Amino acid sequence: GELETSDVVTVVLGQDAKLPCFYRGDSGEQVGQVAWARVDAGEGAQELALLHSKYGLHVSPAYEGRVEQPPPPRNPLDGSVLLRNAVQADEGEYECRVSTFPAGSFQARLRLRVLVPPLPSLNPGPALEEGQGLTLAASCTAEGSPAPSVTWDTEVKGTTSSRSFKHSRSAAVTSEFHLVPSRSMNGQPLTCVVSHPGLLQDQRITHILHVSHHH
Amino acid sequence: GELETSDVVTVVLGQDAKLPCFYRGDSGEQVGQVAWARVDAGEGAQELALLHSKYGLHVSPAYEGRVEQPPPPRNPLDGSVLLRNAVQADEGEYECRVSTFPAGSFQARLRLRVLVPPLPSLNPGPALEEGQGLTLAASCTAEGSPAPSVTWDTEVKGTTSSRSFKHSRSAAVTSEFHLVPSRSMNGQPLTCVVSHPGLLQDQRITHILHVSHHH
Repeated sequence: GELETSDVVTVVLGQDAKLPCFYRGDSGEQVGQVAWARVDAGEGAQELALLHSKYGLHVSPAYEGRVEQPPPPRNPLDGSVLLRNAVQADEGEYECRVSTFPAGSFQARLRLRVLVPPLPSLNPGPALEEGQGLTLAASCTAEGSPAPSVTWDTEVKGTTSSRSFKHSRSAAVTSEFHLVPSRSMNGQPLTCVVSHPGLLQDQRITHILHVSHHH
Repeated sequence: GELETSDVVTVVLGQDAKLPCFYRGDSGEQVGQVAWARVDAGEGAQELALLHSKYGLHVSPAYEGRVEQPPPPRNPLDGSVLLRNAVQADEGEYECRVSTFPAGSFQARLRLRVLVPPLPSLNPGPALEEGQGLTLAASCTAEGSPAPSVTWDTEVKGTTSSRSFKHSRSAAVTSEFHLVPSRSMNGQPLTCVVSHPGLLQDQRITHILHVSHHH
């Protein structure tokens, strides 16, 4: 008669997170009350909600109006809750404590993973003239968690370098195309293609290159 | 509508400890379930018992047959328990968590103090002869928690020194009487009088001094 729960739950930003906690008990045992706390290492523990065999769900003031029980019918032995509109601030571990009879109490943890897709930018390099050698065409910047994958799709010949800075809860990566300007390159599209887990369609933003004759 | 509890409970060894936890709620609020854990700093937390609005008291396997609810009638809002036969191993702090509606949950701590009275010994010094100068009459040793207070009650003239070693959970104190032997001191009682908080009658054990003539 043990305690079923997920190992790590994954949502994309803005989706509702369903936190699993179902005590798969046999014919002679009931649950008394299920408490959901947030394992906060050093930031105390942040109580989400507790739900009681009789008196229902009491959602905590912090998550007031954010937590609710899954639509019925629900097994009376199930203490799962839904965290509405998941946000980056919710990443981390969560304790599901349950008190059962005649078994005793149990607890299970789970880690919640919030994917945040990027909102990329492209920024053109200097005015490109048919004269000069290797220079900046454009650079393309995407921050998200996990770190997005930024590449270039184009016809023209060129070299890239990139950088990838880990920030507190995400990672910004930037890439940049380099090329020797050629008038043959004018009006030709250079497009930046970013990919992310939280993105079912890879994002693509396009720059139309310009080059002028040596003057 | 707050949560009444004692600040620190005190029992003498072998007595039953009553741990107070009574939610003095007003007309619109009930308790769902009350959990008693032991605040164990680094030794996890040792769950005592939890008692549920419907399903009763579930006492934890560690304290199996040691914990029970106070004789009825008991206010249904009261979660107090009795720890039967208090022992030194029980000294420390205890968390009383309660889950209330529509209030929310509360918790209160208390520190349990177990007084252990001493079982003193007296050990005679060397054979005391009318000849010698300052020497050992006897020494008297008492260990308890808190540290007992050992003194001497007698007719004869003498000096004492004592030592007092703190041990892990108690303190042993020893005292010793000193005197210049005199035949006038033979058959005369030297008695060691120890006092303790956990002792309503001060303990007294008596030694009958001997001294023999220079030979």
